[PDB]
Formats: sequence, structure tokens, C-alpha cells
Amino acid sequence: KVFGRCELAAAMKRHGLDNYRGYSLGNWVCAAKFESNFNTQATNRNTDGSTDYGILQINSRWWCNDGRTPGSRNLCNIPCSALLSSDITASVNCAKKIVSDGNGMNAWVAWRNRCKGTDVQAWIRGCRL
Repeated sequence: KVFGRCELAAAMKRHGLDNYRGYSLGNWVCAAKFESNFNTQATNRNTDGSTDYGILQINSRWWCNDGRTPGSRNLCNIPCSALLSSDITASVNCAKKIVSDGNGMNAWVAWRNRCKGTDVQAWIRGCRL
């Protein structure tokens, strides 16, 4: 599913991401934009042989099982394919664990390099929230 911007903002808010660990909703929407272009089906291989999955490009090195990332953990206890669903529940629940783990949203390279320190509120401007 390719979410609309406000559509995703509303789903993220419903699942409890607005100000989760102090990150305003626009941070999450911005992160999704530059990680996946709001496409739940996005997948991207990493050089280390892990793969990033879904709207927030969650990495199989630590967070989900894809059966082809040796030595990896599955800290969200899910198949990586669950992160590709039109229903973002699994992605959001896993993202909550990730962002709680000490480095916050710096976990997400696209957030650090494209969202952090910018006017992230622009990503929810106009949305009925």
C-alpha cells in the first residue's frame, strides 16, 4: 500500500506514535517519507546482507526474521514480511521498541540525515488530526 501523507499521519497517530518517546508526529511521517516513500512494500538490501522492510525500513540484522540474515536477532519477534502489510500495526509496534532502545530516532539513517533538525511539522500540515 502506498499511503497518502495525511492518511499515514492519521494511522500513525491512531497507533500511538504522536510524541512517542518525545518524537512528534511529523518526525515519524518525515522518517517514513524518506525511508519508504510511504510504500508499505518497500524493501532494500544492505551491504551487510541484512534487508530493510516496510514503511520505516526496519532492519533484519536486529528486529525481524527474514531467514537469510545470519546471526541476526529478531527482537520484535515477527517475520520481516509482517512489516510489508497494508496494516501498519506490526511496523509501528516494532518501531516503538527500536526508538526506545537508547539512540532514539537516530536508528533511522533517513531521519538523521533528512528530518532531524528540520521543520518536520510541515509533514502533517493540513492533515485532520
